[PDB]
Amino acid sequence: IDTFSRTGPLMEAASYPAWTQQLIQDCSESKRRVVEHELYQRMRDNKLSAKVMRQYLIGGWPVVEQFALYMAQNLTKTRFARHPGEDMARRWLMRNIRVELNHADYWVHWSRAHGVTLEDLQAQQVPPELHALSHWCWHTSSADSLIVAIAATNYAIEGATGEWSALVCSNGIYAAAFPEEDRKRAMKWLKMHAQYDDAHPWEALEIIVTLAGLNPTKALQAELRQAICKSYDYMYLFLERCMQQEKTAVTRERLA
Amino acid sequence: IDTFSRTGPLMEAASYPAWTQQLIQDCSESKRRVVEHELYQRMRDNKLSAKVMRQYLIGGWPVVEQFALYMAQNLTKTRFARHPGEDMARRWLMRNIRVELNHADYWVHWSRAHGVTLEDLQAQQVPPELHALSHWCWHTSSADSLIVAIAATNYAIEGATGEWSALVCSNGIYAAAFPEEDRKRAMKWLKMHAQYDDAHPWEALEIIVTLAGLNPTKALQAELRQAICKSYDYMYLFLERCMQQEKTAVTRERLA
Ligand SMILES: CCCCCCCCC[C@@H](O)CC(=O)O
Ligand SMILES: CCCCCCCCC[C@@H](O)CC(=O)O
Ligand SMILES: [O-][O-]
Ligand SMILES: [O-][O-]
Ligand SMILES: [Fe+3]
Ligand SMILES: [Fe+3]
Repeated sequence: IDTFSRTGPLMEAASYPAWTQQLIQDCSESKRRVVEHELYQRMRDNKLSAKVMRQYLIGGWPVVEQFALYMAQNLTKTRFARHPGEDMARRWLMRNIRVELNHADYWVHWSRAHGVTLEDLQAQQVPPELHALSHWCWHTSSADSLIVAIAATNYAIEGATGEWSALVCSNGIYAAAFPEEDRKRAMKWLKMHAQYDDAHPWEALEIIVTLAGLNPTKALQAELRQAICKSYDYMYLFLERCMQQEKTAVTRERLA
Repeated sequence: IDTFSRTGPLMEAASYPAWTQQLIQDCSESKRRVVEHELYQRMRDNKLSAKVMRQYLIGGWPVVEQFALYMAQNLTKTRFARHPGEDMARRWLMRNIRVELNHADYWVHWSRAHGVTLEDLQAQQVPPELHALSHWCWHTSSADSLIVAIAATNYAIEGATGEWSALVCSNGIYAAAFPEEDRKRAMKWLKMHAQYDDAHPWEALEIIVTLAGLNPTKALQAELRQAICKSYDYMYLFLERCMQQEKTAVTRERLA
């Protein structure tokens, strides 16, 4: 019947089939270059220029603002009792849409701590490299199967985001640099996403595996791999463009 | 600025503008003939034929199964901070999608207590009069503005459903007719919807009023009125067809 049911711990690759473990391996370099990106090492250390911090916060906003909408669009593809993976997806999406309730508000507060206003967020004056991620996310959510779109969003983006947010928070410098009275409100978005035991991406993976089963086609596996790597690669494109702006901003002041 | 902010209690028509009070009045007969329908008086009294009870449970299923999907489709139309009514709608829909988590399961349990299996539900062998409501709900959710689709679903259908479910539960006969060991599980869907102080439709109305403001166009008001009455009128069409089947079923046995 090719039916998957997890036996081992949620948050261990070994609890999933060989093909899923292969998928993780095949996407690992694409993931690594995002979650260990120089931009995040610099942000961790409070080094980023005002220009780049502003571009980061504005550029990230559409994905943040629309994240529960990707989930909604995926929920719209599901039907009750059509497949055990589909029931799992339905329930999870209905629970996790609520989880995001205040997250866009937190991003607005984070932004305001760097002088980025709601008007700035809404204006979206940033380079096109920074918007590609949002366009991909809407396209997959709109047009692809649930399994692929969930892989692109709740697995790839949320998983990477747990890790980069943890890296930003990892040594206390960034947080301690905010004045005490501003810090809790400024840091809230980061703190909500940086939490060592984030079951969310593993829960997403479990849904994907249940949908796909023990023996998915090579074609389906390639579709998943390409969607996951596309999400990472658009995060990488965003980060590379920000670092080009960083090097210019910092060099200008060094030479002045 | 035409901005609406409620001062009075949530669940009183007088807390809303004159146009909203007019809207309620204009839709009142359409509503009444559903919420006081003979079919529900009979169901209350455990009188309905097996044939009709089965048709009711199968026919209602698509709307039940898809209800959180209508909400999802409406959430997809919203954007952060574009309008105060839209922020209200976004937050409410994100909270209330979760509320429906188990409701389709409860309907399956209610159905099974009348010998209607999941297979029966999925097969959807009922007259077309019974499916019209589901087609309307998807069409408005897919194609209409948020305000109109919310009016059609969370206001009209959920409001009427609070009232008809309360009527079915109102004298204890229907519930007491189930064997004790089966009763809690059979009655759960009804009980969850029959609760005297159901703020859900009033919350929906508040969102609609906030979206529309103090002085909506006559055209927008007519769109709301026609959408709300269409939802009621499709419930009425469903109920009228069921009662035609009831009269035939009962008459056949009376004459036998
Ligand atoms: C370079 C990446 C910038 C985009 C990050 C988007 C993270 C989305 C996280 C998701 O949980 C929604 C949210 O809470 O903001
Ligand atoms: C004649 C009406 C039959 C359709 C009733 C649909 C009621 C939908 C209620 C909504 O809360 C979803 C649910 O919980 O089943
Ligand atoms: O996603 O938090
Ligand atoms: O809707 O409960
Ligand atoms: Fe989030
Ligand atoms: Fe419900």
